[PDB]
Amino acid sequence: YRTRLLHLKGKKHIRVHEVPKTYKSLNSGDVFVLDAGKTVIQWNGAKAGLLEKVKAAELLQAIEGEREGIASGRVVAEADNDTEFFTLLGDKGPIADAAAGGSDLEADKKDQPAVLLRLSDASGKFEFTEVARGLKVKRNLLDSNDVFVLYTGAEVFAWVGKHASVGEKKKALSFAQEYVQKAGLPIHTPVARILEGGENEVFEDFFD
Ligand SMILES: [Ca+2]
Ligand SMILES: [Ca+2]
Ligand SMILES: [Ca+2]
Ligand SMILES: [Cl-]
Repeated sequence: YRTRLLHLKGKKHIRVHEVPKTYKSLNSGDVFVLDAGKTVIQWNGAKAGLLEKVKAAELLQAIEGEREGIASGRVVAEADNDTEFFTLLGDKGPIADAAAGGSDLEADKKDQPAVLLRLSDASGKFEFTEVARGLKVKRNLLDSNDVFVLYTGAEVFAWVGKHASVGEKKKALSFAQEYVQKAGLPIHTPVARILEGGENEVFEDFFD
């Protein structure tokens, strides 16, 4: 499994990015989730905000629920200097302070990486179209008649509506993989194909 470091940040809402897997990505003002497959560790900065902790905790619960006991989750404080955390991280050193991470208020306003797209072959050809971005990605945009691709800031989901066409159902995953390339995201950005009606905890977690 490819271990990934996730960075959660904000004041009124929380956005998540994949950041380079090193202690240099950390900062004491935010919350990070180290996803090592069977081990998942939430790291709370000494100056982490309540909401950042809450949404990281929700991500852990969703990852746990979706991996069905294969993965265990654990929270550590920055002051704990958790040794398993830094071992899985692969390095250790001084942690940048909160100010070095930038303002949470600016992040709310400037950094909204979510993207929602629709894949539809209703016209007779495949059309792959951006529908909304940032905070305007709302669950009500999903339509059982088509396929939808959601980039959360940390993962790409290909959501297959129950009434998607035969072509939409077959090509859903490949359009979502192609999005990672054309959008210039990290090559190993996780991509998952999911069905309408599934638990889809991590996908559902994005909207609350
Ligand atoms: Ca913060
Ligand atoms: Ca359709
Ligand atoms: Ca949530
Ligand atoms: Cl601030």
